[PDB]
Amino acid sequence: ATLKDITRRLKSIKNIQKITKSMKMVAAAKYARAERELKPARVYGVGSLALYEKA
Amino acid sequence: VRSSAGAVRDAGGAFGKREQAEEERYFRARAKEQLAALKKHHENEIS
Amino acid sequence: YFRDNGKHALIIYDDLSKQAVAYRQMSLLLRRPPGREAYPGDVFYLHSRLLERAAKMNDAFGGGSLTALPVIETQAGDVSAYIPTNVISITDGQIFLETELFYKGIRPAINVGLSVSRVGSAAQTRAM
Repeated sequence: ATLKDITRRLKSIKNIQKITKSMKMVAAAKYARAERELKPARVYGVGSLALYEKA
Repeated sequence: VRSSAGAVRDAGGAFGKREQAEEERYFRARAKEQLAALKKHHENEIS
Repeated sequence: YFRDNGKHALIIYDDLSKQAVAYRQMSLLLRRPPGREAYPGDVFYLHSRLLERAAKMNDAFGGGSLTALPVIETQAGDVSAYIPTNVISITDGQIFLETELFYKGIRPAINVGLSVSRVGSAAQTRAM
C-alpha cells in the first residue's frame, strides 16, 4: 500500500499489542487468585464426591 | 514511529469494523431497553 | 452541438486516466518541465476545462443538456492518487466500484457507502 496506509495499519497493530499485553497481565493475576481459591474448593468437592465412588 | 489513541478505528481494517459493530449492537440493545422503560414511565405517569 | 441545439446528450470518457498519460507524453516530448509524478503542471486544467462543458442549459438557450460520465482507474484502490483526486474534486458525484465487493458477489460493485451524488433529491422520479 501507500505510506499512509502502512502508517495507520502499524499504529493500529501497536495499539492491539499493548492491549493484549495488558490483558495477559490481568488474566495472570486473576489466575493466581483463582488457583489460590481452587485448592480448598478442590478438597471440598472431592469430599462431596467421595460417597458415590465409595458406594 | 509511534502509536496514538483511537488508531484501531482510524485504520479501518477488519478490527475497525469489528469494533464498530461490537459497539453498535450493544448500544442498539440498550437503546431498546431504555425506550421500553420510557414507554412504561409515560404510561405510568399519565394519571 | 446537441446540447446547444436543444437536444440532450450523454458523453462517456473512458478513461480519463489515459488522456492524462497521453498529455504527459506530449508535454515531456515538447520539453516542458515535468511536475508531480511527471505529469505537467496543467493536468488539472486539462480535465477541469473538459468536464466543465457538461452543462444543463436553461430554456432560453434551448434547454439542451450534456451529461458526462468520466471513467477513472485507480491503482489497488488508491483513490488518494493524483489524477483520481483531481477528477474527484472536479466532478459532481462518484460511483466507487470495489474489487472486494466484485468478488464477494455484489455486482455491480457500486460501494453505496461512499458513492455520492450532489443532486440527490432532485433528478429523481417521485416513485423512486
